Amino acid sequence: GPGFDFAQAIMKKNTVVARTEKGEFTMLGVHDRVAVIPTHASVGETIYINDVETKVLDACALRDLTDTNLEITIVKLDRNQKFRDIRHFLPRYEDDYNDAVLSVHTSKFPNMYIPVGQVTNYGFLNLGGTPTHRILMYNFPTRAGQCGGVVTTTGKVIGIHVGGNGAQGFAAMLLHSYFTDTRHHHH
Ligand SMILES: *[C@@H](CC(=O)OCC)[C@H](C[C@@H]1CCNC1=O)NC(=O)[C@H](CC#C)n1cccc(NC(=O)c2cc(C)on2)c1=O
Ligand code: NA
Ligand code: NA
Ligand code: NA
Ligand code: NA
Ligand code: NA
Ligand code: NA
Ligand code: NA
Ligand code: NA
Ligand code: NA
Ligand code: NA
Repeated sequence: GPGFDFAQAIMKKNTVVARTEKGEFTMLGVHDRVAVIPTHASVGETIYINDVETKVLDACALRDLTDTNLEITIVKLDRNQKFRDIRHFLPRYEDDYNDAVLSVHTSKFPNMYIPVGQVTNYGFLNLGGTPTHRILMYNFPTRAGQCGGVVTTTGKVIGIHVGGNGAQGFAAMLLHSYFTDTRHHHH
């Protein structure tokens, strides 16, 4: 069976509704006041979290050493609540996965779970014309409004949903080394 119980506990405590100029996205909180959102959401200086306008204190659009989009943007928010630290649920390496759950938390869909089946390390994807790397694939007709959706197996948060074409769906990997504590001018 899919890990429905695990997906639920991640959604209860570590998701919020994020709204940018592009619209609403499920947003996974990872630790403290640090969360993720698809890069194509176009995060700016402020963002709405659960319909509350919130200062975006930092935003890092991840790219790899080939200078290629990874479709993950990490944000640091000015909010009073800390997110439960779930970094230990993150995969250390790239991997293929069995029988995963995709979970959405938006205004339209406050609590919804989609078993997407097997998830394979896809690698390169031309995402809406942007070369992208480190992509996970599932053969499932995901749909508009599900970007940012959290992809889990039991015990692991493996990525967030970033696109699809009516036949397959795609998530950007989440790796533990993206959120370890570490001087670097990054803007
Ligand atoms: C999520 C965006 C969203 O939720 O926005 C909230 C405001 C959707 C999810 C897609 C739509 C249909 N099925 C899905 O899983 N993302 C998109 O529509 C993305 C966003 C980006 C970038 N998008 C835009 C343009 C093209 C595509 N798809 C492809 O390029 C593609 C290539 C292959 C193979 O499969 N898809 C896309 O996902
Ligand atoms: Na909107
Ligand atoms: Na950051
Ligand atoms: Na680790
Ligand atoms: Na509504
Ligand atoms: Na192919
Ligand atoms: Na396109
Ligand atoms: Na929609
Ligand atoms: Na296909
Ligand atoms: Na750490
Ligand atoms: Na850590």
